[PDB]
Amino acid sequence: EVQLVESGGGLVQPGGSLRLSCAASGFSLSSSSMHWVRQAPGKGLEWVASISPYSGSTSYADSVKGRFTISADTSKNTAYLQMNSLRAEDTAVYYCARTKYHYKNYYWWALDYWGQGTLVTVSSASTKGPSVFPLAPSSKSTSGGTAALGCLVKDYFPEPVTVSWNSGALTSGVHTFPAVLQSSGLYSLSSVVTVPSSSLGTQTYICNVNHKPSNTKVDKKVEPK
Amino acid sequence: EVQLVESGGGLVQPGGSLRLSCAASGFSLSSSSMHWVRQAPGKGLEWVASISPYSGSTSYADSVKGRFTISADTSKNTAYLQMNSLRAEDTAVYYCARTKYHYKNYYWWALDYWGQGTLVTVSSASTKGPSVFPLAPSSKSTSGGTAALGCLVKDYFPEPVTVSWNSGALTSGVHTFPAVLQSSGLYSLSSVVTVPSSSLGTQTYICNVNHKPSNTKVDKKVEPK
Amino acid sequence: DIQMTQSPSSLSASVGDRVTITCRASQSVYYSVAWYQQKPGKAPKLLIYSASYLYSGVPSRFSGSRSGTDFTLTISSLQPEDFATYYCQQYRRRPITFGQGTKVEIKRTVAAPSVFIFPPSDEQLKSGTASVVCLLNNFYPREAKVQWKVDNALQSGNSQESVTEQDSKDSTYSLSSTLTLSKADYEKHKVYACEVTHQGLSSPVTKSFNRGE
Amino acid sequence: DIQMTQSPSSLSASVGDRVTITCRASQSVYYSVAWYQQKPGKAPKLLIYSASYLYSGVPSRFSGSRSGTDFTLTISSLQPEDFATYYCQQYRRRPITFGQGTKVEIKRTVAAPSVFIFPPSDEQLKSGTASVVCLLNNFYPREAKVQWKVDNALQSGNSQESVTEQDSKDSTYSLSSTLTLSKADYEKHKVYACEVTHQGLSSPVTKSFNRGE
RNA sequence: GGCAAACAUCAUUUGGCCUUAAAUGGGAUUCUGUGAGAGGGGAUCCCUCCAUUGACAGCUGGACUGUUCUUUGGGGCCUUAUGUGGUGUUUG
RNA sequence: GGCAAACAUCAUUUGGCCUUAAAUGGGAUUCUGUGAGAGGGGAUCCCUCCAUUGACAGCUGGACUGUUCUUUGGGGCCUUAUGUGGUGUUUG
Repeated sequence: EVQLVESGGGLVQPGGSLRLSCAASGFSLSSSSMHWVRQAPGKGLEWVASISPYSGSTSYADSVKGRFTISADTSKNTAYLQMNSLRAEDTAVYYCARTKYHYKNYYWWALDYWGQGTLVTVSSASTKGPSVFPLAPSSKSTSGGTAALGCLVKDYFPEPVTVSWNSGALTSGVHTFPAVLQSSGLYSLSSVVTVPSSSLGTQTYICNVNHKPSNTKVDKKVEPK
Repeated sequence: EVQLVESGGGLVQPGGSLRLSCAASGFSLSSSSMHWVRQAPGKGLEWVASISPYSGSTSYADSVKGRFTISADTSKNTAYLQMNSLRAEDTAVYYCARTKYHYKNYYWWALDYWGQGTLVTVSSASTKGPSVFPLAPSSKSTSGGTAALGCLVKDYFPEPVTVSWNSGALTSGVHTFPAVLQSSGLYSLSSVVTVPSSSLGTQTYICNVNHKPSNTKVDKKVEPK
Repeated sequence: DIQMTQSPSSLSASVGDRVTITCRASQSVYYSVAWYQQKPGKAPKLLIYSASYLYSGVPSRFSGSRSGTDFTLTISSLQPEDFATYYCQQYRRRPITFGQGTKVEIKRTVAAPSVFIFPPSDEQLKSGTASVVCLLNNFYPREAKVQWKVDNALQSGNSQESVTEQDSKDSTYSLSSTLTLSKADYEKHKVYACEVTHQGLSSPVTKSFNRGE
Repeated sequence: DIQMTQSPSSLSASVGDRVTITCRASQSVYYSVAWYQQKPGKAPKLLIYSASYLYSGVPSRFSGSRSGTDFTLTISSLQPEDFATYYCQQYRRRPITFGQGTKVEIKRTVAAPSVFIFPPSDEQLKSGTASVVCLLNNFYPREAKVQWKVDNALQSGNSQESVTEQDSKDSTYSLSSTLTLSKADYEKHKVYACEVTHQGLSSPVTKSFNRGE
C-alpha cells in the first residue's frame, strides 16, 4: 500500500526546466513531510528540498534556492519538484522520501521510506537509442560445463537502460553489467545468463532491452550457429 | 472502530409490529454475515435470523418463520429486522452480531461482535413515568462513620431506568438495584450512594433519574429532615 | 437439531483457582464450537473459537480443548471481573445452537453487610403510599435474611427485595428490601425496623427509626 | 551546517564477524541520528532511528548506540545480503546532513572464475564495428587480471572492463571485458583469446577461438 | 453377496474459472511485532504433487512410460458455502 | 560586578485552545498482537501535581492560606515545529 513513484526524470540541456513528481499511496500527504534527496553519481546523498503539506511550509538547500520550487496538491496526493536554470552539476538520481508525521514530536524525524528514484542528466548531447546484438555460446565444452549466452547493448545515450530476459521469466544466473562510457561518449553494456549446456538446443531465450528516453524497445533471440 | 448500534426497540402491543435496525461501523456489511439473537429476560440465547448481504441469502429460526424478515441495505451499511404479529413470549433483548467473512472457509464461524442490544417488551400495559423520592439518613453515626443516601424510583413502565449521581461526577460507592415488579404490575427500583457522615450538611448529593421510555428526567437533591 | 448440553449450571471459585466448564454435543461438530462470556447488562463477547483458539484481546488465562464431542472451557486463574455467565455454541451445522449457560460466582472471604434504613419521604406519603427501604451494603456471601418489624411485630407479605450483581472488583453483594404500606396503615405505628441475619454477623442487626423524628 | 564525519569509508569482513561503523557529529545532535542502508541501485531503506531504535522489519543483528556526539552502527553477525553502503544522518537541526557513506564488502573464500569468450555477431560486423567479449563469472576476490592477445601479442588500451556489484547471496563478482575494434582490423587476424590470471587459478587460463569457425 | 439412494453415526474438510508444459501439500531451522486481511511474508534445507531438460529402459522415429538419476519451472481472477471418507440401518 | 542580547558549546526537550472547582507527572504488578497513528489501550496499587470534603491552625464569621491527617474528583478539541538549562566569548 505504502509506496512512492518518481516520474518526470530524463535528459535536459543546461538552462532548461523539468518537473519531477512523486505519486504517493497508502498514506495521506497532510500527515507527512515530503522530501527530495539527490545522489550525484559517485557522491553520497544531498538533501534538496522539503515540504509539510499540512502547513504549506517549504525549505530549500542553499544549492537550489530560487532555481527549484517544491510543492504538493493534496487532492492528487502527489508532490512536485520544479527545476529551473539547470546546470551540469545537477546530474543525479533524485529520490523522493517520506517522514511520517507524529503529534508527540517537536521537529521532524528521519526519512522512513524512499521511492526508487529517477535519473536527471543535464548535458548537451542528444538521445539516440542503442543497438543490440546476440552473444551466443561457442559450443566448446563437453559434459563437464554449462554454457553462457547474452546480449550486447552498444552506442546509446543517455543513461539509464533496462534489460530483462524472457520478459522476466529467467533470472537465476543472470548478470547485467554496469555500462561503461566509450571513446565515442556513448555507453555500452552487456547482460548475460548462465544455462545448462543441454538446454540450448530446445529452449528459446529472448532478451528484452528498453531505453525509455528514446522510446526504444528490442527483443533478441540468442542461440548458436 | 468496529461497532453495531441497534435501534427500533421499545414497548409494543401484542399483535403489533416493530422494525429493529443495526447500524454497523468499521467494516463492510457485504464482507460479513449479520445475525439477530434474542434473550428472554432470565433465559439464555436464541438465534433468530441471519443474512449474507453479499448474496442476500437469509435463514430464520422456526419460531419466527413467517412473522419476521431479516434484510440488509448494503449502501446504508445497516441491517434490519421486521417483526410482525408479535406475542408476549417475544419479549427479550435483541442483539445483532457480525460474523467476519473469510475466503478460506466453507461455512460461517462464530459471532465475533455483538451490539449492546435493544429491549423489546410486548405487553398490554402503557408507558408510565416514574416518581422519585429521597432516601435520607437518620443521623446515627458521627464523624467516624459514613452515611448512605439514595433515590427511590417508583411506579413506572416499561423498563429501563438509569440513575447517576451528581451528574455522573460521583460514581464510587453507588448501587442501582434491579427493579422489582409490583403487585400493581409496575416497576420500582432504588439507587444508593455512601458518603462521609461529615459531608452531609455542606455537600450537595443529587440523583439523575432518566426513564427514556416516557422521556422523563428528574433531578432530586437528597438531604435529611 | 444439534444440542449443546452444558454443565454445570453454576459454580463459584476463589480468585486464583482453575475452573472448567464443559459442553457435550449430541452429534459430531468437530471444532466448530465457540465460547462466549456475558457480564450482567453487557452483550456477549467471544472468547474461544475452533474449540481452542482465543479471540484477539482475550486474556490467556482462558483456553479450550476438544475431546471427541466433549468441549471444555478453562479459566486457569480466575479473576474478580470474570464473574459472568458462559455459553458454548456449535457452528458445525445450521441452525446454530447454544448451551444453557454457566454462571460463575467468585468466592471471597465472608463480609458482613453494613445496614441502613430509610423512612418514607413526606413527598411520597402525600400520594397515599409509604415505602420503607432497608439497605444491606457490600456483603458476601449472597445469602442474607431481612425481617421487617413494625412496633416489634414481624411482618409477612408486604416486602420485596432485589440484589445487585456481584461487584466486578470486590466481589460483594448489596441487597435492597422495600416495605410497602398504605399511608393510613403507616401512620398507625411508631417504630419501624429491619432486622438482618447473615453469616458474618454474630447476632442479628436491627436498624430502626421512630416515625416522627 | 552540522557535519557528519563517517568512518571508515570502506571495509570487508567475513560472514559472522561483528562490524562497527562510526559517525561523529560536528556539534550536539542528541539522539536525532538515523542510519540508512543503500543496496546498489536500490532506494535506501531506513534501519536505525533515534540512534538505537530499530525500524520495523530490521533484523536484530543490527544495533546503534550513542556516546556523546559519536554514534555507531553494529552488525553483530554479518550476513551476505548485508553488502551495502551505510549512511548516517542527523535530524537535530536543519538542514539535515549526511555522512559520506560506508560501503561494506563481504570477504569470503577464493572462488575460481568461469570463463567464456564470444566472437562478434555477424549482425555487428555488418554494422561496421567488432566487439569481442570475455566473461569472468562468479569469482572472488574482485582482484583479477584479464589480458587480450590477438595472435598471441598482448593488447593494451583498446579494451574496457566493468564489474558487477558483489552478489548479495553468494558474495561473488562477475567481470566483462570487451575488446572493441573497427570491422576492418578484425578481418586482419585469426586467433583471438583472453588470458585470465586470478588467485584461485594455479595456472593462468586462456579461452580462445578461430575466426568464425 | 454387489451397486445405488435416504437416514443414523464418527471422522475429516475451502471451492471455482481463465491463461498454461504445468498452475499441489507438508516439514525443520531461522529473520520479520502487522508492512492492509498474520488464518501473513522472506531466507535456507527437506519431503511431496504437477510439468519439464538431459540420462538409463521399453527395436527404432511420433509418441510414450519409469518406486532410479537430471534441468528448470509451478501464473492470474475469483470465492459469502454443508463437500468427502469409514461404519451401521432402511429402501430400490 | 547585576542584566539583557547575539554567537559558541554541551545537555535536555512535544506544544496549545475551550469548558471546568480542577483539567499534572512518575513508579510498580498485570492483561492486551496492533481491536486507530503499539511512540498505543485496559485493570489494580503507590507516590506526585491541581482542585475538592471533613478535621485542625491562624480570636470568631465570610473568605483565604496552610497541613506527616481526611473525602471526592481531574473533561473536551487540538498540535505538522527548533523550546529550555549550564558554561564560555562578545556586544549594549
